[PDB]
Amino acid sequence: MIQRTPKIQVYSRHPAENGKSNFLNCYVSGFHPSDIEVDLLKNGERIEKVEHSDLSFSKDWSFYLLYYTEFTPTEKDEYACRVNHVTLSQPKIVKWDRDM
Amino acid sequence: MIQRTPKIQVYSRHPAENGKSNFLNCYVSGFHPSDIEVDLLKNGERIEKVEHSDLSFSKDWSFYLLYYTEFTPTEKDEYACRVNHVTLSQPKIVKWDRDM
Amino acid sequence: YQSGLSIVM
Amino acid sequence: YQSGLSIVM
Amino acid sequence: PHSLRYFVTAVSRPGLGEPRFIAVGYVDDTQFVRFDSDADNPRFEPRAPWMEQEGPEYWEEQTQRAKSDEQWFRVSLRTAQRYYNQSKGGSHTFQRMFGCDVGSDWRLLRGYHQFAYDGRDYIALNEDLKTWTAADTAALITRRKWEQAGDAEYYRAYLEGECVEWLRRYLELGNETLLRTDSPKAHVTYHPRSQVDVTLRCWALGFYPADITLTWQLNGEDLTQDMELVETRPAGDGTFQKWAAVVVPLGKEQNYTCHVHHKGLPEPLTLRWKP
Amino acid sequence: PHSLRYFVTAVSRPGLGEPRFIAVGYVDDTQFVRFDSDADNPRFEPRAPWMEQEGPEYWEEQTQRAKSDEQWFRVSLRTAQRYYNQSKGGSHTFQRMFGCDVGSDWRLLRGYHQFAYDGRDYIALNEDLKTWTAADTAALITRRKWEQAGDAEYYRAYLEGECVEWLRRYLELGNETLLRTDSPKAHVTYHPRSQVDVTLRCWALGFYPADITLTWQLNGEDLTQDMELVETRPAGDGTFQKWAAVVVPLGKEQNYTCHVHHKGLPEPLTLRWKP
Repeated sequence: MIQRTPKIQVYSRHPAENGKSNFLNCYVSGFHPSDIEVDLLKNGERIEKVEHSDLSFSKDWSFYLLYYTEFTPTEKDEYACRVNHVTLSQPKIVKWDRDM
Repeated sequence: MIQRTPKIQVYSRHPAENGKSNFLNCYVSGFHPSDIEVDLLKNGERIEKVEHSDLSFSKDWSFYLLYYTEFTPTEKDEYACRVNHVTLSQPKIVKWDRDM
Repeated sequence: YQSGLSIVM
Repeated sequence: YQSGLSIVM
Repeated sequence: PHSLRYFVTAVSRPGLGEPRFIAVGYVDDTQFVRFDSDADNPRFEPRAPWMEQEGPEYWEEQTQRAKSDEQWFRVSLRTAQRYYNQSKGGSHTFQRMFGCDVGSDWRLLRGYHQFAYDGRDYIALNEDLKTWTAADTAALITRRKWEQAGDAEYYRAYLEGECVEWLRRYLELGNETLLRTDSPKAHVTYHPRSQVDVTLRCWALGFYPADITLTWQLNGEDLTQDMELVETRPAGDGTFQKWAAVVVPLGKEQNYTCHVHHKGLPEPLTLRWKP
Repeated sequence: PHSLRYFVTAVSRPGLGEPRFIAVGYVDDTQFVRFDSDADNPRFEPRAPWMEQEGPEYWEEQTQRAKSDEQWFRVSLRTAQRYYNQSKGGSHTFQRMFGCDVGSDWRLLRGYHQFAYDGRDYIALNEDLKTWTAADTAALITRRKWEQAGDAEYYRAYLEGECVEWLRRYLELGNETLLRTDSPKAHVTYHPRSQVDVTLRCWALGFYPADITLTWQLNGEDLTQDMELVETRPAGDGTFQKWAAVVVPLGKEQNYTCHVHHKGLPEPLTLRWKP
């Protein structure tokens, strides 16, 4: 029973510009087992209708998933990704950085 | 003194969709002398603020220019390019075709 | 797609 | 850029 | 080269139902089919537009082959849960990756047939398509069982035949998109971590295929020992993003250069920071 | 390979003012500088964003060379009109194209210095960069003068030195965009021209560099005898569009395939119509 904690990347599909509709992405990868909880947060609350990709794995067998929603970046709204996995004692919250 | 009549192409920057802002392009090429009159027409009258590229010529010494303006395509509005050259007896009006 | 033949054991 | 030297004639 | 790949995951859920079975199909870095056992109607489905043209014969055959493989994994999970003497309640994962790679000539380069149990290597078909590699004692029995039965020839026939023929066909159907390249949009960003040092981050954006090379060439043509490289990530529009970062002294930004290698780029990009 | 090119147009306007003098600079298929005599302040101006980094000493030297060349064409127009016994009232055009091409190594491949009078070839420097080719009797006089004066050595020294040196530098300044390729986004459109035939149009859109090959090839015809091919045209965002059309009998559209060759595509596109 290998246990791999998930890498978490929160980023936008296109360069973020205020008032232009875009996609907020949370990419979780390199984790085992497949069971994972991923949520997208706007100002601390939960964005509805967040799609996710079909489960797949890397060459090393570690799974990867892409979670995405449409959002409009602005100066005052704060976006984060909250992930819980068997490896994490508590859910990990990763804020979105537009330079990362 | 070579005199070459201009080829005229009227087209959009991106695939035309009703209500979606786009760029109307008139490309005149293969003409000599350089002196040329190019206008963009919406419903037969003349669109103001039509930009054009800096004059240059192809590898056969024939000049080319691009004239462009921002427009929103719709079915009822008809867009054309009006070109006048020493070679043309009268100004040539080329209608915009969305499959060309 | 291709289905498996022999089982693992 | 390079400017011309001799004239055509 | 081009690749046709299937990533198959079977995860048992004791007390909640039959094992979850998921199969995803990829051509190169583009996904064209999906099968999930828990779907409202479980069948192979197109996830690329060029796949919408296939007639009813294609989808039913794919679904049938998927349903047979689902039952195969239901048995193999149980067998694997029994050989290891694992508790019946425990959830366990069986993973299978199989496919083929075709070359310039569009003829097979390598065939893949590999399995992992609980996230670790179990059994893998070698590049010869005749022998198996066993990770543990359990796989050595599977290796001996599959050797006597002749499973390698059963898989070789698919990898060398149906796989390549359908790989070539998929490339024909989606040629206008699969054969496109998107050159990376690359730039260097400057973030001053301190007053002693600055962070230079080299970006690669909107590129397809996913494979790319990002390298920091400090001073001469010497790459870097300490560079942060994030995993290549999907933008969600069919293109990928990657970035590489180094921490450098303030005022020394102009010594560092970022290099980008891609299928879209006939020549590699060389990028430098100027404040 | 990469190219640096300047396109110079001088048009006399007797009775309306001094000759219009226009010089446009291109790196590959991207325009980076312009000089136009009719601007309110005539000076070299950047026409690419990566050129806004250049200090005044670059712009002042470029503008002076442009102003120097303007007097050259003002004299040369007068010299030509008098030799040809042309009417003083008549407007006449002098065109000059000069630049350099560099190879894989970014060393000079070919140097260009060519002139056209009234839209016809006049005199051109040969590939040796030492001798001239004269189009007419007048150019043979220009050639004897330029041979004795040693003008070829004056131009070759630039083409072999500053031209290549500045091409590599321009490639450094605009590297992240100039070295990119955008593969064409290609599709086939079906328009039924008559009740007997249909026109198939193969589009290639948003591609850079400008060079592309579009062919409709029936049954393997290398190309098509009756096919409408439009000139490659600028989209205005730095990318180009082209299309190729054929008129084919109804019901045989699927025999025809469109092939696309571009710098972005390692493998050619093959496009077919699917309704």
